[PDB]
Amino acid sequence: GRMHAPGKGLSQSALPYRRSVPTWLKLTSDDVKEQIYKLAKKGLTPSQIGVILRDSHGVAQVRFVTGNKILRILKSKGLAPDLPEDLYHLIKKAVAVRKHLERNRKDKDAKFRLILIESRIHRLARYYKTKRVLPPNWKYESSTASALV
Amino acid sequence: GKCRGLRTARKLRSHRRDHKWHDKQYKKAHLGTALKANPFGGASHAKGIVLEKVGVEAKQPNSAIRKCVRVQLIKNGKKITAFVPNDGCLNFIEENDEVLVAGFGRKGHAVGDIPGVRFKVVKVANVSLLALYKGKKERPR
Amino acid sequence: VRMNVLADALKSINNAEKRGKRQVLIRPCSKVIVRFLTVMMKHGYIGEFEIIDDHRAGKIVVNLTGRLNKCGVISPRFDVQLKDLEKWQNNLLPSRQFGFIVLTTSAGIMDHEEARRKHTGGKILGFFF
RNA sequence: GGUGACCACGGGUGACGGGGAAUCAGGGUUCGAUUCCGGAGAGGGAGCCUGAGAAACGGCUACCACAUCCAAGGAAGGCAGCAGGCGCGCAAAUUACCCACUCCCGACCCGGGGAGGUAGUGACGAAAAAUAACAAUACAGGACUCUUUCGAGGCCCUGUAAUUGGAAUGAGUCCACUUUAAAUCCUUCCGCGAGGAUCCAUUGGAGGGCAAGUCUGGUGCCAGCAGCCGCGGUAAUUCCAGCUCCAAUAGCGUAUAUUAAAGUUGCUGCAGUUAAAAAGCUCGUAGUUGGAUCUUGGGAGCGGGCGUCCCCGCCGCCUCUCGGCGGGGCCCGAAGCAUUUACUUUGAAAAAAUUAGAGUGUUCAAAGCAGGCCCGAGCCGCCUGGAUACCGCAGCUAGGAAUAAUGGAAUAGGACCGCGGUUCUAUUUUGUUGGUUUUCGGAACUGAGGCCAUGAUUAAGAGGGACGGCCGGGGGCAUUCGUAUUGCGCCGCUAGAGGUGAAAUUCUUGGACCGGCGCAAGACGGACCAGAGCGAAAGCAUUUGCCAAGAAUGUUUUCAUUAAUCAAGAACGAAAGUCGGAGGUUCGAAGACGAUCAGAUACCGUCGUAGUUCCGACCAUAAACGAUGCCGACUGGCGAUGCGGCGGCGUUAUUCCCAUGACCCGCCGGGCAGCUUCCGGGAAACCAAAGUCUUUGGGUUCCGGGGGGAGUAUGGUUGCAAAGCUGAAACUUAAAGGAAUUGACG
RNA sequence: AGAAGACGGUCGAACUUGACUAUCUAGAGGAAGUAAAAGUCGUAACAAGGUUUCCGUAGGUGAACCUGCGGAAGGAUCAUUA
Ligand SMILES: [Mg+2]
Ligand SMILES: [Mg+2]
Ligand SMILES: [Mg+2]
Ligand SMILES: [Mg+2]
Ligand SMILES: [Mg+2]
Ligand SMILES: [Mg+2]
Ligand SMILES: [Mg+2]
Ligand SMILES: [Mg+2]
Ligand SMILES: [Mg+2]
Ligand SMILES: [Mg+2]
Ligand SMILES: [Mg+2]
Ligand SMILES: [Mg+2]
Ligand SMILES: [Mg+2]
Ligand SMILES: [Mg+2]
Ligand SMILES: [Mg+2]
Ligand SMILES: [Mg+2]
Ligand SMILES: [Mg+2]
Ligand SMILES: [Mg+2]
Ligand SMILES: [Mg+2]
Ligand SMILES: [Mg+2]
Ligand SMILES: [Mg+2]
Ligand SMILES: [Mg+2]
Ligand SMILES: [Mg+2]
Ligand SMILES: [Mg+2]
Ligand SMILES: [Mg+2]
Ligand SMILES: [Mg+2]
Repeated sequence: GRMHAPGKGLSQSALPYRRSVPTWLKLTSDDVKEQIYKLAKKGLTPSQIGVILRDSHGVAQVRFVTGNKILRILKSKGLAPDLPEDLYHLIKKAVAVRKHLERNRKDKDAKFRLILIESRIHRLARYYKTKRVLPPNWKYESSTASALV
Repeated sequence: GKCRGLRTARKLRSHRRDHKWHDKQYKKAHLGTALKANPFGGASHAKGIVLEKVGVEAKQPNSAIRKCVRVQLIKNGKKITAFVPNDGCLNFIEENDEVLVAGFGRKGHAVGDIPGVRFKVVKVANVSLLALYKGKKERPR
Repeated sequence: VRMNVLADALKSINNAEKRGKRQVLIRPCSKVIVRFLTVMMKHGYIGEFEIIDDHRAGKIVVNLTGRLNKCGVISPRFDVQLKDLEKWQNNLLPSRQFGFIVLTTSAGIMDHEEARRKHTGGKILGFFF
């Protein structure tokens, strides 16, 4: 029921049986990989691309259209970010909590939401150390964090 | 609930270990105290010298005087009251006479009335009250 | 969380047959589920179950009959060494006259009778009777 | 440098280690100084000779620790060999006889052996097993038969007696023999050896638990009884006695250690609303625990019940680069090796005794391991044993691959004489030995090609992460307002008012109280306000701004096992409390008076300090309470509501519609809640959950084991201190307690 | 060959003084508990226990105790009638 909160909710995405492309679609495995390509270039996260591609554009799921999933398309060409998008969203968040804690030293609430956030960082980190996308050294540091965003 | 897992043989052993210093019947037996405290140094009976005869007043609901002996044990020099069982037997025992005192059956509890008397006399000058109060063996002289 | 997908399922197919429910679905599904349910099919303990193939995990839908008093699951799969098999089937089944400890040996998943014919031990899963 | 909470290191032991023991439905629990194995020490240590072999104690050297004789110069001491004594002690044998058995040392058939055997002592303990039987009477009865019954025939019986009666035997004693070494003991037997008054069964009980007398004497809350429940105060089923009976009974009692009993230590397998009990809350390292997902259907046959349905050997792969059972095969020899285990099954190895248990007239049995036989002994000798199973874990071997981990290709690599460049270096070969250079064989390195359907399982009604529109007394920081409140300023009028089961201290014509208008300071945010809202729990409400943060829903957004709970370790934690500081609106411990009361150092009054108010540090606890751990699964209804979404049928409005927005009617997710019920629970109260529990185990955290003593003492630690945290025992104690019932008194 | 002897060194009992820890105890006088169970002074609690009760904290008091503040209902109200 979530990692760090009471709320035991469920709201998630859900795909069909069918996987084969849905025939509206023109494009083809190339023209999608041409487009993911240009969006990442412009500066968007692997999530954020998947977004643009569905609402405005056409692709239910990149994964089905092309062979592989978005990250692999960026990574095998070298547009992938330094660290995982998923993580620096937490780091960027932490640094934001840090900031106003450093002006407002009363906020007891912010002093989970930091501690929790710190803990959801470390936790993440130490698979990225076993799945080896991060080198076995990198570590948080409060000071060096603000830079890392 | 319980830990239930499969490489949990210790969390279990070590659980069922300490949750015996909350048993009462083992903390007598395995701690130390008992051997240290009971004048009967872990020993079934013990010999001691009758230093005086003392009547004890029984616990309220039953009025009566119980007829016991202050003993001093040889091995310790630890003192004692021992209720001399069966009628008119205090009459036998004189001062300074060597008695073999055994327990009461409650092992530490005082028995029934006789408030705070764990021990009962058996022998007297190598005789045995059972023989005297039956009139089989007489008093030695 | 979902640790053991039997206990999950078997609770919900004991726990229907009490209510007299005609049939039930079991949410997570597995190979081990199928393979241990097909054992229950032979001695009659259930009827024909029809596994849905949601693309991910699986669902099953079990035709029940009246016949299952209880099925349960021994949760850690202790390793049963054939000499113990008796001592278990003493204290885990209502009689020596029926009752089936499903377990999982060298030669597949099967009841205790079939591990005894082949003379193998292995890991206890559960029991229905 | 090495070890450590997978708990070291430190301390303790009523600890020489195993082999086993008694207990025991299965699982354990304690004991194993105990004859078998293994270790150690000869008062204690150290060092020593000597010795293959010893740091040897029936050697010695001191010392220490012990102790003997003395001619006072000196000398000799080691039972934890056997006997014995002393002391200790609840608690344990004879200065016995002997090498005859089994064995050992010697130069050895020949001596010696307190190793050892044999006696004695010996309710440590185990086996067997007398303490009478039987006929006829006398009777005392009761199933056939006979009798309406009373009676009788009697095959049946059984009670007591007469013992009426002889028969039978042993306990003893003791001729004799065996035994043995000589005995003894046992086995053999001559001879004597049973009418109870003997050849004499006792220990506890006789209310219940618990089998057995409101039989009879005596005492009279004494004596006394009673493991617990209890009895005893003038008829005691309870004390002391008498008679009768019961249990076991040659044994039987109490002393306590310990096991079942204990579903009261709970792995199997306890408990946590109230009974003893879930941390205040949360984070979190070790530990434990962790979704799904990967060779199959099928084939070929033999065998049970034209085909169908049970039942078996087969389709571990690779190698052949390796053996060989001038070119060979054939396949075993080697290894890729079982990815790397976990798991399972088969071997082998497991000292005997013990154990389980084959075999066996020990007269049976504990035992013993022999015995059996063949034999009239002429056989001058045959025949068989001394079975077997278990023997944890680890270790070794071999099958299997059910499940659990674990592994392999992704900034490219396996193979494919695929090809070469560079280098290396082995060795066959040039009738031999050297030199040079080759060919080739094997490494190492590395240019450049071919092929490889060439590599990513999926996304969890798991999680993590993005975005969307709301949401909310969530948190901070600013800002704004409201009243009342007391304070004061002024003005008006006037004498009482506050307080009260009644009154006074009190406030007051020095004009209080009241009325009006003004300012003041600080408080707190009324109604709206709810089984309404949010947060973690403390939690959280005047307007507006800003600052982060969050649930939920929505989502053919991305990541892809990342997760749950968690010793250890952290964050926060009313009030009260404490140091600093700011402030003093009321209320108000403390404190002062008035009453009330037998008194009130209490309540009820009138004052009022700390504090309640702020900002800064600490403290770290509640009935911190839903007296309900957290995650996860499943099982019924029915109503409501907060949020989000979705759909529809409404309309008020709102405009020409719209968009809305406001109502209505549905559905959906997740929230706070309600009722109802023979799910099912539940000692009960009760509980959609406290349900899924003898039909016992989804994961995991904490924690209780009669009540007090006691949350005490002591120790440690934190704190400025209150105190916080950790946290015993002796002793005492039989219930304390919980749920419901009648009572009965408020 | 070779004794008595002597210089050195090594294991080292032993002895002397410190340290630690273990265990065990002597103690003027002080304060609890329990016994236990029938003394005095009250009467705190259970009935609306005469003042709903209880927790924590604080302060007080001859004694139960009392009073603040914040709690609790384990209440003496599952409601207060838009
Ligand atoms: Mg967590
Ligand atoms: Mg000792
Ligand atoms: Mg000695
Ligand atoms: Mg020695
Ligand atoms: Mg020596
Ligand atoms: Mg000696
Ligand atoms: Mg003895
Ligand atoms: Mg001997
Ligand atoms: Mg015996
Ligand atoms: Mg006799
Ligand atoms: Mg009785
Ligand atoms: Mg026991
Ligand atoms: Mg049992
Ligand atoms: Mg219990
Ligand atoms: Mg709680
Ligand atoms: Mg308001
Ligand atoms: Mg902790
Ligand atoms: Mg506070
Ligand atoms: Mg304060
Ligand atoms: Mg201050
Ligand atoms: Mg007052
Ligand atoms: Mg507490
Ligand atoms: Mg419960
Ligand atoms: Mg259970
Ligand atoms: Mg207790
Ligand atoms: Mg209570």
